[PDB]
Amino acid sequence: LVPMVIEQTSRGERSFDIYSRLLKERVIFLTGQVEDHMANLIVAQMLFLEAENPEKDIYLYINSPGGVITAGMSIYDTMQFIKPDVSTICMGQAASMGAFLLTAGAKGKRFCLPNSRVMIHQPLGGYQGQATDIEIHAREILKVKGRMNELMALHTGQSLEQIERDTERDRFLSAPEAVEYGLVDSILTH
Amino acid sequence: LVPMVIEQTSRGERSFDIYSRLLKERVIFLTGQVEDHMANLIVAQMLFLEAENPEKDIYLYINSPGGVITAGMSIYDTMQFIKPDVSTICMGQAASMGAFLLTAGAKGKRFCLPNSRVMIHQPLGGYQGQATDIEIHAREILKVKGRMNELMALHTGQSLEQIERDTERDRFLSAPEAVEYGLVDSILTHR
Amino acid sequence: AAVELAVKYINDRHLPDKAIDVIDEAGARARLMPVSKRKKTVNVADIESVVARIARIPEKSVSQSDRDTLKNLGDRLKMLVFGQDKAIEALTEAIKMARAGLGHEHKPVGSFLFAGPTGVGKTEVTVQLSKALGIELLRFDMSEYMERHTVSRLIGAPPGYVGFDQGGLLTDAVIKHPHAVLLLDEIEKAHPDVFNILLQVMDNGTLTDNNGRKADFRNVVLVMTTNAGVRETERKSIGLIHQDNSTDAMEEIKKIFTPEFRNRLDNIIWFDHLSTDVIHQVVDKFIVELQVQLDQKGVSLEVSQEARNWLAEKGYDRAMGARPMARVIQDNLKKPLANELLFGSLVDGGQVTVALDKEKNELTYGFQS
Amino acid sequence: HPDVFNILLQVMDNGTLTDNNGRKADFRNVVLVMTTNAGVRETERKSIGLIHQDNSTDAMEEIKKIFTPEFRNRLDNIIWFDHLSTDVIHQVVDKFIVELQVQLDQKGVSLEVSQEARNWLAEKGYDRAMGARPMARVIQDNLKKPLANELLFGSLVDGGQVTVALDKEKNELTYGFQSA
Amino acid sequence: HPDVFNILLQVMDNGTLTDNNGRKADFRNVVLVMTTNTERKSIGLIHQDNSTMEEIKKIFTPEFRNRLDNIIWFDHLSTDVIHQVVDKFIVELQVQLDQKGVSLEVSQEARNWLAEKGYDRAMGARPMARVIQDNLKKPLANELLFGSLVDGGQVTVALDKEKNELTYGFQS
Ligand SMILES: Nc1ncnc2c1ncn2[C@@H]1O[C@H](COP(=O)(O)OP(=O)(O)OP(O)(O)=S)[C@@H](O)[C@H]1O
Ligand SMILES: [Mg+2]
Repeated sequence: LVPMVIEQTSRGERSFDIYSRLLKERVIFLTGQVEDHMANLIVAQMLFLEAENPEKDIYLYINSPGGVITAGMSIYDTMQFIKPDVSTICMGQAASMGAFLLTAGAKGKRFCLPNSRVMIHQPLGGYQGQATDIEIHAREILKVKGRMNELMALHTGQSLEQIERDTERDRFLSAPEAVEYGLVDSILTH
Repeated sequence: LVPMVIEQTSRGERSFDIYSRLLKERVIFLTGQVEDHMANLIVAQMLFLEAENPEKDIYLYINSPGGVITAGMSIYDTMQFIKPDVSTICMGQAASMGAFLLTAGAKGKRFCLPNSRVMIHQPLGGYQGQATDIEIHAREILKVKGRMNELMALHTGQSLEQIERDTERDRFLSAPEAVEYGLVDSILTHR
Repeated sequence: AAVELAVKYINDRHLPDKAIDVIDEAGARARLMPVSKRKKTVNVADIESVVARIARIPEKSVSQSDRDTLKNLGDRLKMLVFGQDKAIEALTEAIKMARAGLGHEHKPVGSFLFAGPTGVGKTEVTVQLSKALGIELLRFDMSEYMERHTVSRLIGAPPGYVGFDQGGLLTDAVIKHPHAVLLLDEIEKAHPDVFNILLQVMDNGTLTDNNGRKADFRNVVLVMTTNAGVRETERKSIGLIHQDNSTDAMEEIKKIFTPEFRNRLDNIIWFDHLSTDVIHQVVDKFIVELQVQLDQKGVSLEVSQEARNWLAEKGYDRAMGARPMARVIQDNLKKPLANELLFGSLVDGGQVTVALDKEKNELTYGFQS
Repeated sequence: HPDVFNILLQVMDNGTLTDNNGRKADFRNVVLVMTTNAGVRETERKSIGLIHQDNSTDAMEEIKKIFTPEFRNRLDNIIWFDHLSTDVIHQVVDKFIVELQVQLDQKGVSLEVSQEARNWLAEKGYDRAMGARPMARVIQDNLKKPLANELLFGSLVDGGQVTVALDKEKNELTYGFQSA
Repeated sequence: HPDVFNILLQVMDNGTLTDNNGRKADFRNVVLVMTTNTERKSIGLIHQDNSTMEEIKKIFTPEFRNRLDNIIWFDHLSTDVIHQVVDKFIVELQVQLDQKGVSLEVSQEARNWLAEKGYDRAMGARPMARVIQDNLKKPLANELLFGSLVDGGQVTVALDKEKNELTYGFQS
């Protein structure tokens, strides 16, 4: 159940869901494992907000533990295309795709909470079967990692060699240390 | 839970969901595995938008990981039958059935985002039973894959032989490669 | 001429009586006419003037003073209503056609629907037209008719009811003022059933009240300003790929108005958003009005060119139009002068001036005596 | 109001209407003609499907839902007016021009319109939904507006033969004014 | 109701209204004043304060606000100001009581309790009038008429900390 909040208007009060009223204020929330339906839902919200206002920033709260990589790419390609800068405020955990989504955020508007934690590791698409088919599948995952790492380094600016070395094994970064690494430009506290 | 997106009109405020609000602008959404029940919904949206404005261009966002082949044919035939040109913008992923719909989009209106992918492969339909039933069933699946190459070749413009050779083993594609391969025409213009 | 003109214009009397009085009224007018012995004969020109007075309608043959006024009617209006030239063109052409004699014998002089963004000058052009032509303006606010049963005041209540004796407003107004301008502001706000009355008004130029009397709308200009246009000015599409939106725009009015009502409209004028250059002219008009009011007391106000440009930009609004300019002109220019005029140097002020300081970012009001 | 339709029932069947004072009217020699617009909207509707549909019967079904059966059962006939075709619209242009000439006859100016110009006017103003009303407006803008400016302030102040034609190169009307 | 706002819009825009009898109501010489502003306690386990530029924009359409000449704002009654407001009632009663011939010895000590009891943050000073109506008027009224203070009277006020009520002293 979602609480219904009335939004005062000159015509009169109209009841709306808590998420609905937040969307009216350019606030979009993200949570749960990334899914095609979930990714497409956040995509429709981004497009509607851009048409409503093409300048005001659209907030994007990421509190997800990671999900399918392919689903996440749709969100990333929709965020870059839209003219308004996305404010990727990380309010909690941020797995591989979680880190990728917040890093895609426009520079100068990315914020992080004091006690948030961003976990970055490599993608895992392990499949078992005939060696012939695995070759193409094996080639594909590296290409996504290379493409993601290339785009990731473009946003952050760190050396590609260092990023792959670190991303080979699971890495945990604190909110203070995250800004040092360049994941988030600033921290929001007050 | 679907978010609500209030709209303003002289008659009053017509509250609507996000999917229905975008549908008023001819933006159809194809999400998840294709199936007999979701295809019926997509074709229904195309028919309604066709009567409203024939001149306007429809927009289909394909973000599906593949589904039953039979359901996909219904969506493709509807798109070609309607006069309005269907613009297929690949978002996130384009599996065999998703790619088929992406190719079906009118020439000059097909676009692919920078990080989207396009995977094509041979049908994986299987049947178990008596040898006589398998023989007739085997003919149908072979006729379907072959039919797919002919229709795909028509839109893409490639030769039947290369498509058949390419589909022998699982293959993936990138966003710029799709334009070269003929699945689409050009990357979506940056705005 | 008398018999034909009377039936064409005089509709409240029968042919033998109305025709005979025209002849009798013409001779009587001729009796006091020979100030210089001009009593030779009564011609057709005299019959047209006497009938024009009985029915209170402009004479058939346009004079040479009425003719001169219609030549520069559009130019005279542009001096007070800047922009929207096509609106003036349609109004001026219709008035010229009806006087020349090419008008519709069973329809009003003009039936023009005005739409567009708020504050673009819809009621001003109508009010200025009435003042320019010396025509009594009949103003009916359609905001008092937000219910289906409000039409009882336009044509009157039926017999046997509380309002039978009082009569209708619109019918009596046109009967008292045969030659007038009809303005229905915010027509869309009115109930959809009020449009049905206007149908016969525009098609046959006749309306019947509860008393059986027929109102003549052939010599009245019907203008119905609406705010529908403001809704489609956004031209925004919720999609990854944008669209022109030209065809959908301006089609909402067809949904709220039956095609019957629109099919009999002479034209559907659209008011474009005020241009930035036009805002400067509007400021000059307001300042001129303030100067005239001040000139009655004897004070003379002078505004620097730089102040006008900054003042216009301060109150420039596309959505709200030039309505905000009234507030900023009152709050900034008029309010400082109120205290001085009542008690101060401006009691008998002369050669007053005003200006602005760029670094200060505010106005500078000076006074002299 | 639909209830008002009931008043006409006795008129169309008994042929008499009684007033407040008890006086009985006689409508035996009265041609009762009622004009309505009921099915125009339903016919304008467009089907939504692969195969299109016919909405000819929708026009009459709407009328049946507005007027009571006891009202329509005593009507002598229900004539369905049909949209004005391009051919009849051409004739309508001639009718309006004839009316314009009668107005112009009083002023003493005789207008002449070339057949080519008439066809051009018909195409510009031919709208099935709006019928013949736009023809008046098209003629009004093209012919009445220039004449009015000239009449009150130019060559046509006095009676003078005027002519109209069409420029094929520019596809626009050409007016010629003669003063005599 | 929104229809009533339209009526006021026509007034502020043209300065005239039309009666249902055909009359014309002249508004060109009327000062139009619109006043805008909860009694129920907070619906929570622990009660909380219910005290309440963008608020007007939300509750009023721009077409109505844009027609206003100037929107005047009124400030919440300060604690210091409240002491001045209660003084007006005491002096008002004094001039009223002067016609009878008595002088109230009341000082700021009495007004201290009356202030908090009379003034409420939400209700404001509306109960203030009722406070004097019963606390200060009713007790004196009975003694003034029984004959003790009819031919001239002297009154006073006494507030005890423990009693937490306003006592009175009568002399003549
Ligand atoms: N084009 C213009 N030229 C001159 N003055 C203008 C113009 N547009 C607006 N104004 C001024 O601003 C006022 C606007 O009020 P109206 O004439 O009623 O027009 P309006 O605000 O468009 O009408 P509504 O509100 O849409 S019925 C005018 O009376 C003028 O004082
Ligand atoms: Mg107005």
